[PDB]
Amino acid sequence: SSLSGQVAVVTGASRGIGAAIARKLGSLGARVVLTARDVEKLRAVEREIVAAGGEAESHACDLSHSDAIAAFATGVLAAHGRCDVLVNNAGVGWFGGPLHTMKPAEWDALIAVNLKAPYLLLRAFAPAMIAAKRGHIINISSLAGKNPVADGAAYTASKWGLNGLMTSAAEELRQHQVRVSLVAPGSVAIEPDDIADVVALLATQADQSFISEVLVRPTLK
Amino acid sequence: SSLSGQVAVVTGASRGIGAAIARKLGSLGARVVLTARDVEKLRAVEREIVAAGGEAESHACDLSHSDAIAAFATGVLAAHGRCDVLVNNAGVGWFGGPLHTMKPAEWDALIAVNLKAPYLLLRAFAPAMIAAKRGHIINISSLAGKNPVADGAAYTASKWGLNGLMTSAAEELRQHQVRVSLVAPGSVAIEPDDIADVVALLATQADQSFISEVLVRPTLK
Amino acid sequence: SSLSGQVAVVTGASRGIGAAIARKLGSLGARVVLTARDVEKLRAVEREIVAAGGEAESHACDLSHSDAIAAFATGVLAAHGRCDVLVNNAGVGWFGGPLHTMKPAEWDALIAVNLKAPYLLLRAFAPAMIAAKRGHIINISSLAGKNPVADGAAYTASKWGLNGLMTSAAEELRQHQVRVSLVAPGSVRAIEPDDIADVVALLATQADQSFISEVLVRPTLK
Amino acid sequence: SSLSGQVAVVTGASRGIGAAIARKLGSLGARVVLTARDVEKLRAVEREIVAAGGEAESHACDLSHSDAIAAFATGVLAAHGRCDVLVNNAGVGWFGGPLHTMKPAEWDALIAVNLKAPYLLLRAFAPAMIAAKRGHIINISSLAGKNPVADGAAYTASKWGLNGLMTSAAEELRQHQVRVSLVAPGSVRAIEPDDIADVVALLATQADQSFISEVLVRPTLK
Repeated sequence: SSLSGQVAVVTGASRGIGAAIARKLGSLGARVVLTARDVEKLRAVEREIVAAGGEAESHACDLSHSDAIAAFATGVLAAHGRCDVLVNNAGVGWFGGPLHTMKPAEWDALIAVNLKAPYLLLRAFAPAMIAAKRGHIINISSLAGKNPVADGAAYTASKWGLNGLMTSAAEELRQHQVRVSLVAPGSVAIEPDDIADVVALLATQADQSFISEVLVRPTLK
Repeated sequence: SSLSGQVAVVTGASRGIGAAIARKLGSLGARVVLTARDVEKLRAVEREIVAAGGEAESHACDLSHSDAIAAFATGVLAAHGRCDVLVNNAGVGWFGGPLHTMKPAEWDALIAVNLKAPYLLLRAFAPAMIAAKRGHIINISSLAGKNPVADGAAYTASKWGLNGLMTSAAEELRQHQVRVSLVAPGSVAIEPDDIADVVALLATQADQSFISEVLVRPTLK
Repeated sequence: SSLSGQVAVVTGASRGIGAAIARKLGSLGARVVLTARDVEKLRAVEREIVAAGGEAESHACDLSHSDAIAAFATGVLAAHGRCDVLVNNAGVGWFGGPLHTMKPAEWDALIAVNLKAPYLLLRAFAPAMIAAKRGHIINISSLAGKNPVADGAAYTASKWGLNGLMTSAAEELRQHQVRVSLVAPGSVRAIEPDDIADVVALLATQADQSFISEVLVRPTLK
Repeated sequence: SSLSGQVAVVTGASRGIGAAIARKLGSLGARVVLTARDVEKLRAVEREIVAAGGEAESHACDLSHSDAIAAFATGVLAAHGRCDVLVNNAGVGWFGGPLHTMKPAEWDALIAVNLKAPYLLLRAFAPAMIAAKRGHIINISSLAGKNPVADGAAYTASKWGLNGLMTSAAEELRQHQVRVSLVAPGSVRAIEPDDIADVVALLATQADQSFISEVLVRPTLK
């Protein structure tokens, strides 16, 4: 198998894109560490991966708590000694209305998960990737830094912010042979498996190859 | 005078771009409400504005505290009944090293000022601008959403995030005749007065005119 | 006023944005050299400039030919010896269908005007601006380089192309005190000709030290 | 392997990226139609493809002429009846000086190859792809649309132009199951030809449902 002997951490793995990425990496032989808030929705996906012949485990982790993320990483690295693929996929939305109508607590909840947690996760897993001189950090971004979403202002800030965050970290980590990439829409409707296929393509590149960004347009009809 | 009878709030007004924007708007007749952390550096600038014949006042405000920002806005609107120009200029930097080396508390301090405070300020002053169907919110962004800064990853995230935030809020507010604009570098070295001149140009547009973004390249030699 | 004794070239100056930019520049005291395919469409705008007490001449310039652009600039320089303000405003459209149905002759007509003419104009006037150590070249772009127009593929290319062409020339000419700028829309989704004319006014009359390189404009407030 | 019984056109296929893309596509079982100004520079690459047991033909195509591109595509279609993979890879450079010193003939040579040829090629092969309800058009772009090259102004225009041209054509052709894509650099600041060839391989062999529209590549890990 392409990813046999590897460990893959997928956030927001309970449904949709996250679930599909989990199954895909599991089918290639990676041991998939699934995380989300709801353990029960995770277990369905854990069972499917195992049923089809792969390895998977489930961990509740509240991504808005820094200590919780450090506890989660410490457990994963203590149990398996490595993380080959970190997929930043967990995301929240807020589309209630204009930015002045957004409460600070709603701002905090959205930025904590969409922007701060991918930084915390990279901070928790990158030092191990550096020491091993290998690994992928792959970020699912639902906006390409181009068009604002009226009534989704904080949301937009978090995605363009993620893009700038991870584009910068890519220049920092490449000297240690660690690869940070971005997956984003190339239009403006995408089947989860297509994004899963892109992540699989990223995680199985030749050693020297460094694809930094893939833009995907809606599945054909 | 072009801005006579108007109130202009300028954040980070104690030195450089902020100071220069303060003096410029003061010279056009605006009453300038200066804010920063250090009251003493503010007073020098307050004295210059008054010395040259304008009106100005100084207020310490810690932009990383939401309540402090609401207290500050409440005072300004209670004292003058209006805010015609809000300039988001206060900014912090962090260029210590790669993103995994950045401490969460340093992340928090940078994002609180560069990204959350401009949202809090818009939230505190926009409702008054909406009710009056007029006003400018002008954001000084030191990056145009284009090039990452290695070793300034959080910093980059905060500027691209600001851009997406304010581009979205511009679509929301325009229906109430309130105008959100962005000033940013167009290259890659800029004299503070040139940025001050751009802000003055934004604050004095024809009613109907909506310049949303100005890119500025280094002062000529 | 501000631009007294300057000459401003303005292409596609017979209506809309070009017309307004013409009127706005003349009203600030610049002599407005106007351009269009046909000299008769220009008379109306030339009249409004004079009537308000500014100077204005009219030339037929076919922007699809180099020779034509060369002869046109030669004349302007022989007559006045300077060009202070070159406004690349003329453009064509093509939205007939998908790219593969577009014929080479249509491609050529669109690219010649939208992408090649602004270069030729810059080439013909930049020497005088460089020698004089001052000048503005201002470009009106209907696309900001972000979103594609389906069934306007060549049109899209010509605009993103223009943005790249003039962003680069701007770096080349800074050293000579010549300022190249762009004006483009600020949203994907409606803009009053005067809003643009005002922005152009603003660029044409900046402080010498300052260099505004791009201005994005959103639809006029209603 | 993956591409058995397909035909892949590859322009500028005599060395570097084009050479590698050629080898990589042949090794997956596609018949590789190679292009260059001169048919002799192609023999080496054609030999490597056959030697490894793939098929490959060589044509001299002068991309600066429409007729030439038309005659070239006509031949390929008469000979095989399909083009599965069109790789727009050939390009020229010009970095002689600032835009105003660039002569119209040099402008024309650069634009004809960099911007007009990819359109002409797409126009000549898209009809067959549309009829067949499958096909890839893959474009190699050396600029991502963000940063200007001072003293490479026309070059810059041709690349940002290409990005806009092909982003638009991609929207036009989705409905017919034809997939247009871009490959470009991921940093302002050095990339192994095989990295590109691999990405092209990846695009050429996607699932039918999927549509990757752009791939950015950073310099090869050292």
